[PDB]
Amino acid sequence: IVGGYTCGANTVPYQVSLNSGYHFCGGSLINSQWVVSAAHCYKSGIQVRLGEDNINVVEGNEQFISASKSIVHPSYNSNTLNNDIMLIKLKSAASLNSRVASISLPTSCASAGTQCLISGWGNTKSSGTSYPDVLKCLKAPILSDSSCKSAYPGQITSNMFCAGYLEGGKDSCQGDSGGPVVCSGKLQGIVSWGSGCAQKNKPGVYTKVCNYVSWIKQTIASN
Ligand SMILES: O[C@@H]1[C@@H](O)[C@@H](O)OC[C@H]1O
Ligand SMILES: O[C@@H]1[C@@H](O)[C@H](O)OC[C@H]1O
Ligand SMILES: [Ca+2]
Repeated sequence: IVGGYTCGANTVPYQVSLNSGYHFCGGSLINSQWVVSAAHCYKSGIQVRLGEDNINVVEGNEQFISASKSIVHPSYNSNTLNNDIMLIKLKSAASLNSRVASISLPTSCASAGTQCLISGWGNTKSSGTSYPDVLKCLKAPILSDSSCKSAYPGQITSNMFCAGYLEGGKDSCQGDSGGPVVCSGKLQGIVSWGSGCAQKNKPGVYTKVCNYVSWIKQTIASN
């Protein structure tokens, strides 16, 4: 997260860190046994880390649970990042409490202009590299489809939306991928891609979760 703020420990209780020896992506807890992330975060050997703030210090609210199964969206295209979504099942159910909690799936898509909360442990610099240890937050609006498509000609599908600031300076970034975009208490986006980070006229591009609720629900019901 570039241009954001320190969330505060466990203030984003659905935020998960995906760990393969090191943090490499975010994700979102959607029930006690399932995490939503970006398909481009797929790898083998994922441990899901819940209840994290400082990802380099054991502070006392962590739950570390290995993944039992990963399901990349059937139509994920790694070249275009269309359908950049995957589901991760935990080997055991997380213990849900105030600091570790699921986030609701949307019942409708969010409109341009809605303000959302974006969070992650990604890079905090737009020209340079500094990875934070504690969770960073950014409040950002969803952008219009016309400004999104004009920022990224030929690249925005119906499964994507832009959020952020066309002036630059505030964005998600590398290491935030897979994490949440939450708007009015619903998971509306997944951190997916962008050109650099926090660049002028290059806002963040997010997986449009509302398009996937039927796939998410049926997948969970059968796995
Ligand atoms: O985002 C672009 C993607 O849509 C495709 O065109 O491959 C090149 C990328 O820059
Ligand atoms: O019990 C585990 C604890 O040892 C670790 O510190 O955080 C994750 C928990 O699952
Ligand atoms: Ca920790």
